[PDB]
Amino acid sequence: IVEGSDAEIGMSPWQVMLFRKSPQELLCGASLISDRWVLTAAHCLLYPPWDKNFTENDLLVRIGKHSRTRYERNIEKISMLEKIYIHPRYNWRENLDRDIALMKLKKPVAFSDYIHPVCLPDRETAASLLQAGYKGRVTGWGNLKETGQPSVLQVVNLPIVERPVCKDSTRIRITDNMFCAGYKPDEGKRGDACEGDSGGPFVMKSPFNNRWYQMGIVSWGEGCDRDGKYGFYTHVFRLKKWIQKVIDQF
Amino acid sequence: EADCGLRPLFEKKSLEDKTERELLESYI
Amino acid sequence: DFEEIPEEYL
Ligand SMILES: *[C@@H]1O[C@H](CO)[C@@H](O)[C@H](O)[C@H]1NC(C)=O
Ligand SMILES: NC(=O)c1ccc(O)cc1
Ligand code: NA
Ligand code: NA
Repeated sequence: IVEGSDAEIGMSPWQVMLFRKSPQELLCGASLISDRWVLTAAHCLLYPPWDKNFTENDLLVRIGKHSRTRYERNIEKISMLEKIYIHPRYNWRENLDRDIALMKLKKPVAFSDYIHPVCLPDRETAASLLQAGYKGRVTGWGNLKETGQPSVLQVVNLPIVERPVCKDSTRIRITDNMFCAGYKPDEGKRGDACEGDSGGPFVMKSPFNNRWYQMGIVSWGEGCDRDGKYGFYTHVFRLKKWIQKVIDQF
Repeated sequence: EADCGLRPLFEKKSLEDKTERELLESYI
Repeated sequence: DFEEIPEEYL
């Protein structure tokens, strides 16, 4: 996260770290949506242009964390993966359309003060809150600058951007399964996700019921925190029917 | 899922985090 | 860079 701040303890209890077993390293962010299911970006697991194709046994998820590098004894919980599910129309060949994946844990994780699931949006919450200017929150342990790494989880609040501005900021083809967020050059304030934050959550706190909803998944950006560029996020609600199909069948 | 999105150390105890008000103020 | 995690998880 660029131009963010340290999270408070328990501020993002749905935060998940995707961790490579060997070499032991941060791979991506992710989020806890139930005691057995974790949501992330498909490109965190499958990206053939970079020879990336992780299997369940390659990875662990670390839940309840605050420190990036420490083993947080008696606080974090480490879970093995039972199965990975990639969206069948995830477009890794072009523009990361439908950049979404689910991971089922081998055993349920115990909730605690530090471990708790986020809500997924309904149609009405999405329609009400996914408006230009409305702010969401992005969290992660990724790099602090494009060109270094945090001691603890970072948090930044960023406004959703009008779709024509998103489209006009890039040569990439933007789809309805993406939205973009970030400040404009003339707005003064700054902030973005960066490398290592992909797969983590963009959340909004509903003013109707005071619950946190995951509206986006950190998907892609051109650099980090560049003037005139924006971060792009998977539109969780648009893909929720797939999410529910996977959870219902498996 | 019944309790989703309600943080033990914040909403469950009626404590606010340091920047959630920024989000609320943007929901105009 | 990362602290070793317990062997049980590997
Ligand atoms: C990813 O790896 C799995 C397991 O080897 C394989 O079945 C699948 O076809 C691979 N996907 C791509 C896009 O190469
Ligand atoms: N490098 C990344 O994974 C990344 C993703 C989203 C951004 O907004 C910026 C960077
Ligand atoms: Na364009
Ligand atoms: Na920018």
